[PDB]
Amino acid sequence: EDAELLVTVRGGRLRGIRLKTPGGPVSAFLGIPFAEPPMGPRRFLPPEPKQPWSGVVDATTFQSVCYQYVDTLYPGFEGTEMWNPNRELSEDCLYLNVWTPYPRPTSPTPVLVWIYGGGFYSGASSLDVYDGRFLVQAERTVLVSMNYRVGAFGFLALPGSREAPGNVGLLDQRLALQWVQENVAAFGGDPTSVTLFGESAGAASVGMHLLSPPSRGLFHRAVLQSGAPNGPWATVGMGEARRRATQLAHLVGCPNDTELVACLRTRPAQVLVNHEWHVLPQESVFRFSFVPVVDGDFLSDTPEALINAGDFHGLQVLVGVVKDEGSYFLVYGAPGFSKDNESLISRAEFLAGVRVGVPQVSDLAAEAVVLHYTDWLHPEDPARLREALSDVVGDHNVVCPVAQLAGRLAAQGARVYAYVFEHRASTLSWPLWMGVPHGYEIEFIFGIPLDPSRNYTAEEKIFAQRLMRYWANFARTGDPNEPRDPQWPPYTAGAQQYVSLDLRPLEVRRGLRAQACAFWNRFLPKLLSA
Amino acid sequence: EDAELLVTVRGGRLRGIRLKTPGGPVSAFLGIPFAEPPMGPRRFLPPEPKQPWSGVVDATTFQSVCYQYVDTLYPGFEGTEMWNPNRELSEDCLYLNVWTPYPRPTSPTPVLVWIYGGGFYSGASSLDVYDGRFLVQAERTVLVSMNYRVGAFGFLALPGSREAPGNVGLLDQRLALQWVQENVAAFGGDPTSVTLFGESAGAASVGMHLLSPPSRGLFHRAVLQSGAPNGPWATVGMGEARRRATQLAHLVGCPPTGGNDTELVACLRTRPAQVLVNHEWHVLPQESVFRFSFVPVVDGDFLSDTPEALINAGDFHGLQVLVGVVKDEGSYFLVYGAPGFSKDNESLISRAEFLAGVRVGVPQVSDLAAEAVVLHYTDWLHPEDPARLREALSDVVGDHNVVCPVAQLAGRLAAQGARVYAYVFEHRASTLSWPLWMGVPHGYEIEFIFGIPLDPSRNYTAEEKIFAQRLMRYWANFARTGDPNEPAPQWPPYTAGAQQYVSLDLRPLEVRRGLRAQACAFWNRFLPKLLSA
Ligand SMILES: *[C@@H]1O[C@H](CO[C@@H]2O[C@@H](C)[C@@H](O)[C@@H](O)[C@@H]2O)[C@@H](O[C@@H]2O[C@H](CO)[C@@H](O)[C@H](O)[C@H]2NC(C)=O)[C@H](O)[C@H]1NC(C)=O
Ligand SMILES: *[C@@H]1O[C@H](CO[C@@H]2O[C@@H](C)[C@@H](O)[C@@H](O)[C@@H]2O)[C@@H](O[C@@H]2O[C@H](CO)[C@@H](O)[C@H](O)[C@H]2NC(C)=O)[C@H](O)[C@H]1NC(C)=O
Ligand SMILES: NC(=O)c1cc[n+](COC[n+]2ccccc2/C=N/O)cc1
Ligand SMILES: NC(=O)c1cc[n+](COC[n+]2ccccc2/C=N/O)cc1
Ligand SMILES: *[C@@H]1O[C@H](CO)[C@@H](O)[C@H](O)[C@H]1NC(C)=O
Repeated sequence: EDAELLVTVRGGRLRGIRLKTPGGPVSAFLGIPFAEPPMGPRRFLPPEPKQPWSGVVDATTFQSVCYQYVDTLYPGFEGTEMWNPNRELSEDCLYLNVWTPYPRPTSPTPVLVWIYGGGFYSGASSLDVYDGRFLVQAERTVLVSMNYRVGAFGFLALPGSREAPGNVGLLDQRLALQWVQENVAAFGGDPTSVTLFGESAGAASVGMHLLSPPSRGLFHRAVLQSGAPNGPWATVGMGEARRRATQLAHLVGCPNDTELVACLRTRPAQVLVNHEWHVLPQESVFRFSFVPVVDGDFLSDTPEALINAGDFHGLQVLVGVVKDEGSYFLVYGAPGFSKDNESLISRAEFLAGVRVGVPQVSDLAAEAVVLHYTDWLHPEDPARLREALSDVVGDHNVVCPVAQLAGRLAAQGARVYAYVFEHRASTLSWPLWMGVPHGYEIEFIFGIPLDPSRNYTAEEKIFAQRLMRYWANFARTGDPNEPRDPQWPPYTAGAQQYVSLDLRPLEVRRGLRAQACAFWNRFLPKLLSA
Repeated sequence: EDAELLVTVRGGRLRGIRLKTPGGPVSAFLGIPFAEPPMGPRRFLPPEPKQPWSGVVDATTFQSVCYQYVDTLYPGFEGTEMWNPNRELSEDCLYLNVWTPYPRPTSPTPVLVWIYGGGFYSGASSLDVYDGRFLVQAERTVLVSMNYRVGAFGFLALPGSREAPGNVGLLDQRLALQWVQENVAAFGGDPTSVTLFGESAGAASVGMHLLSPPSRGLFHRAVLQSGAPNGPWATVGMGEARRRATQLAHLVGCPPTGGNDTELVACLRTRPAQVLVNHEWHVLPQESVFRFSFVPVVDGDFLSDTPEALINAGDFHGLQVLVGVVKDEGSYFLVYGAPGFSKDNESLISRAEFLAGVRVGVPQVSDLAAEAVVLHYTDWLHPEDPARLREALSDVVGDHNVVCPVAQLAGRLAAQGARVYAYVFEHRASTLSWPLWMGVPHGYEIEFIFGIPLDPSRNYTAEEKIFAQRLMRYWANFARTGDPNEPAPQWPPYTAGAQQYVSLDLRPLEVRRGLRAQACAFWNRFLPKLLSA
């Protein structure tokens, strides 16, 4: 019997499992209950701490995936299936995972806590691409990841009501962070060195924990990959949250908030999922029905206002983007786009694309977008149009919100490091024109190329190892840099320096699309106001 | 008496003078009356045709400059003085000039007619830089230029009134064009081949003759240099014209505001010209560079709609047009009020001074619109670099007032029938007295067009004499054929799509694309949607 796989946490005893890597074994504890199952009368409610159990919880395999839409755009395509549930769906899904060196550390080891993305409507901690074994073995941290409720189960809100208060998916994450504070030491982890990292809606979630005081005591550093709490998709106002909740009820045959939530609670989970997308105000890409709501509780103001007001002295943050943030999203409803052709679009398609990738803004606003992003010497060239619509979607949704966050944090006391991830994986199954798409730096950060059963090059493995070193350096010290040999300088509102991450050594550059982001961050708000 | 210097025109007999040029003799008839002096009761009225006369009028020197403000910014400085009146000021100023080859052409010769600029508040056909003797000698065209009233005398308008209808300085120009039709043949010119060219407000004036049906019949081709009738400074609406006219009258004691129009104008007419001039700049809405008190008014008469609308709505088949700009249209205007600018230093302005300049150079737009200008013209990787800020403010002023209005005119005309040729003038004259940072400023292509470097009293290089002869050749080629190309690299037409134009400098023609295309999309496409909403 292996005593390295036996662990007692406050609620009871756990039996973990030993995992293999090309670098030696790792201890893993998968499927640890951290909340009471949020089912029946507990749907839409805040998570309750998991009650103590007797006997041994079997933590040798991943647990169920929180109920969510399953992507059917390209059935069986690698590039989409890698994000789909790889366990059975269930509302009984609040479990977290711990990987730790083997044998377990006997001195406090810094903790990395992963929060998955998926637009707040999808995702799981069990995806192959989130496999913690390579990071833990290589950089000897403790790694934790949790499932949190998504879609209406996590974010349906009738503001004011006790029955559906909103943001419970965010509370799921906070409970898991509390859990870590109370129990990570039993695994060799150091609760005083906890670094949050997340991608897309996971990065948005990380920033929201930054801006919400009751979370802020639960971690010490923060990594934001390709997402930001101020992104225009990441939050919704109270009024609009009430309208969307109300339309879901009508769509599934339900009628006073108490009566409304009660009837919603009688419906099978799959029925809510089936209808969730039909509550969005217009046709779009990059917009999601149930998201964090600004209501004074979890978020006392908008993430924007909160970022501007904050004193961020003492904070170290790592943030960045992939080279082509917008391309992936275009195949989900921009006229003329497909992964299976060159997507060489017409000016009229571009024009229609813009109202899809920049939803719910005025005509005048859309015109301003077309002005900035048209090359008026080549207004109708298909290739340039495809690239320009990709820039529109990427800039609006990811790059410029991340740029705004980095500038305001650095200017208000934080130490910020910025990257652009520019390496196209040799194994990438999306077409060439998509470039380096959204989400394809994750497999490198988690060191998936080290898996021999996969087909990365020798150079991609050396690359993964570099990235894993930067990230773990940052978690340990607040500074990704390796000792002087080329150095990764802090990002500042003035010099705006960041580094390129690819097979070549670090290259220092200026401006996260500064010209484009002045448009979105400086001009466009003035316009919508006045 | 010498036969070549005697001509009979419909009004009576004229006597002229023989001019010496480097390349040989020219006949000039300077200071020909074409209107009754718009004096006393005739102030603010349309010009009356000059009554016939007996005996011989001596047309042997330039007549007086129309009453106008005289620039005092840099007194004695060449760069400003070259534009100031070089004859006495008078309201008696409605004379024109004809230069012709010596001896007088045997067969009908193409006519170039010149319309000076000066913001509609200044200018004169007698300026040295408009000396027609070199063009006529080199290219054997007939050259005509006229004086027309400026400032309040030309453009004060109380719309609807009989006593001050407005646009009379444009009517002065039309009368001169009518004069050319009826008389140019007596000088050996061809009234069926008449090409208007003007610079700045003269180019705006040329464009307005295009868009006013009674003018349009008096010429066949058009050349617009650094100016366009759709420029934001070039016209005013009826209500604002009246407001300005009314404020002017008030500021000089008329009446002892508004009231009967006839009484107000009669009181205006009793004021000395110099008094009107002294007060004319106090009627502008805000302080600005590039805005002028009395300019053409859109009132349904001379102009039946705004120049924009008329341009958009027009059929221009059978028309050839040559248009262009200088390399640095805006720089000249900045030393007249933009904070931090002077000809006598580097004008390395601050960010605060740049922002403040955007309001002066783009006057009377909302804060939202100003914000949008700052967005487009700031380099956000270098938001505070003084040199860059200087250059950008020059671009702002240049693009808004000259380049994008011309670009818009060029594109619509191409699209709607006309053959268009476009240039950018890029040579900085060896004699230029303005500082190096101003580059190639507004108006400094003119002296090459008129072949002034051939003047032996001036100290131009030999290459500049060659270059000036090239330019003269293009303009006259265009006037003869509607095509500036030698009937050497070719000058292609301008089109809304390929947007091709040539650079004019000491090097041979180079073909390039887009007249500040990115910048002008902002001014010509987006910004007007902002003003609606
Ligand atoms: C590139 O593909 C898009 C997407 O169309 C889909 O994928 C193709 C590979 C093919 O299998 C189509 O049948 C699919 O519908 C094309 O845009 C579509 O054009 C068809 C024309 O009948 C239209 O009915 C669809 O609505 C369009 N889809 C979208 C999303 O706009 C596009 O035409 C292709 N480019 C080409 C052919 O040059
Ligand atoms: C560059 O010059 C401007 C213009 O000022 C005049 O021209 C100078 C060459 C010199 O002769 C000055 O003495 C003149 O007054 C300067 O802007 C002026 O600055 C003064 C204060 O020092 C102020 O009172 C004026 O209003 C300013 N005028 C404008 C149009 O802004 C400018 O500061 C000079 N830049 C330098 C010297 O670096
Ligand atoms: N009917 C539904 O519940 C539903 C839910 C989610 N989506 C989103 O699927 C597309 N998508 C899938 C993966 C990543 C991004 C995107 C882009 N969305 O805009 C569609 C329908
Ligand atoms: N009548 C007036 O008071 C007056 C004052 C100022 N201005 C314009 O100021 C000079 N200026 C300003 C901008 C460009 C050129 C010039 C040169 N003028 O001759 C005109 C009239
Ligand atoms: C203005 O005064 C004149 C002069 O007596 C007179 O005809 C009338 O009162 C007014 N004229 C017009 C046209 O209104």
